[PDB]
Amino acid sequence: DKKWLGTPIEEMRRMPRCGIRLPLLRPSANHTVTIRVDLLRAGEVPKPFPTHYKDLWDNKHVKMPCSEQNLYPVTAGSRWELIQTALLNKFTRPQNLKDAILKYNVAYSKKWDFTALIDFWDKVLEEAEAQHLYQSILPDMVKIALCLPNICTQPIPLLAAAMNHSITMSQEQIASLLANAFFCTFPRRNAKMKSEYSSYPDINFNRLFEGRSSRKPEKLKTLFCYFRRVTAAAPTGLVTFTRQSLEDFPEWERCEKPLTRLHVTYEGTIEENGQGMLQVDFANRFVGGGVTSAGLVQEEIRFLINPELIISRLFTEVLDHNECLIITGTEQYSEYTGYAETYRWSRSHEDGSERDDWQRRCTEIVAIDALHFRRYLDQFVPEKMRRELNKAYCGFLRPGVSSENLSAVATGNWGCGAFGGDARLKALIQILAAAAAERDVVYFTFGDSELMRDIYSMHIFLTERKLTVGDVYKLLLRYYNEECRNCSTPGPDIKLYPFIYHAVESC
Ligand SMILES: CCCCCCCCNc1nc2c(N)ncnc2n1[C@@H]1O[C@H](COP(=O)(O)OP(=O)(O)OC[C@H]2[NH2+]C[C@H](O)[C@@H]2O)[C@@H](O)[C@H]1O
Repeated sequence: DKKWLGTPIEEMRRMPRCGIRLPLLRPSANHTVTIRVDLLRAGEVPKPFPTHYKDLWDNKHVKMPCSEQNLYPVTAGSRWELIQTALLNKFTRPQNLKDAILKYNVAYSKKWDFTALIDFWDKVLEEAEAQHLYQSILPDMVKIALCLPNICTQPIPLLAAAMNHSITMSQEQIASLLANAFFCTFPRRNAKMKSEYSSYPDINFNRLFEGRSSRKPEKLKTLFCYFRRVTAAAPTGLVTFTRQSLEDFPEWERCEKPLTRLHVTYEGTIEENGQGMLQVDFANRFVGGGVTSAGLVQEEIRFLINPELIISRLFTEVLDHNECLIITGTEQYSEYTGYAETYRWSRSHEDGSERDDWQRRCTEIVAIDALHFRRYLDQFVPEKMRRELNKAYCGFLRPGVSSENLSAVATGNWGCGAFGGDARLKALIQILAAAAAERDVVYFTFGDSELMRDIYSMHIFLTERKLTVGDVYKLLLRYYNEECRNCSTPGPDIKLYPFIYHAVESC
């Protein structure tokens, strides 16, 4: 049994070498840029634009902690002044940090549990580690947090439902915002019964501090690795966050495009072995999943090792069936082993990725959320197959870019862990989406050698027989009709790939 099958990975397209020449970075109606584009220079910390803080406190922008409209009933007082007073105290014990955060979150005094924070500090860290945390890391995090109005001078628009919009901000700007999120300073993002931001993911880090899960220390180690690095030396690059909503979806049954190339392998991971490729994040509709709470699978691990991803939660509304989020430029700061209960922070990572002409690391991640299936047969219903095709296709498609300038898609068992999908069906769905979007596929089966062989055999069978995307989708519709629709038992009598082979061969 070979470690990989299909097209050699060397034959696949990769960034930035496959990339078209970037246009000049400029703000426009569909592109927010929070730095001085005229002053952007390699190895220099970007200058925020505008020079001085400008506030927008409304339903289309982020509500900044430093806003003069961020008030707290005392008579109205200034929450930002309160944050400053609370955080500029010295911490020598974890209760100090609890008490600090709670001074400007009084309504949550009884609801927010800090057991994981207290245990990390007192019961996991060695004396010298804790001392480095409270004497150096935390005070530095406080200072970049409180620099917010000097760093994030431009209002940040919400990437709201149905918007086709990008935000390009500096890694420094992201570091300052994430320090705020750590100290739980973002207003209107806390109430269980909130309305305005009920359609947005959590941003404040309070649920990282609750409970006694053995994985919280590992999450905190991964994040403090990030925070120690970005507060000790300011990062110099940019990161772009793009919401993409597609209106026109293919008529899959009539699609005449042929399948594209496949490399499939049971070794390697998306994040290590997909350099220069469109990397898939197996997302929740609320991007980043439980990264700021208990979650610790594929999405949350990526969000932790590349923490600049987390800030997407500040401004990215829940994804609808036709939408995705594309993040370009995030930097890897940590290495890890395992997942969930076996997840461990391994060590600090020195990202060696090149930067593009906008000083973004050459790393493009798309968050596409699969459906969470409670019953196995649910996923074969045509509207659910069509839904998955269209989600993957929106994630893969780059309107107005030629195929020769599209990197391969680096993906894997999307939706087939926590979300209960079938890997063989999802693989074919992704192969069809990629084909329609004119991209090759690099599939990581994550240890499953038999799945690698099965995907390869099917793809080569379909390719050799010259079946189009439409031809293959029609075969999915036949499997649903003959084996799933009138099936009363929990599983179908015949499996999908055997069915396809028999259906094609016998005609
Ligand atoms: C193989 C079965 C057990 C492994 C589970 C470990 C979690 C990580 N999975 C993972 N990391 C990968 C990587 N580095 N490169 C390539 N493939 C990777 N995988 C594979 O992906 C499958 C699905 O992972 P999962 O995270 O459960 O994805 P979804 O089923 O889409 O779950 C979505 C929800 N999870 C959190 C997110 O926010 C959503 O709420 C896994 O089985 C595993 O083969």
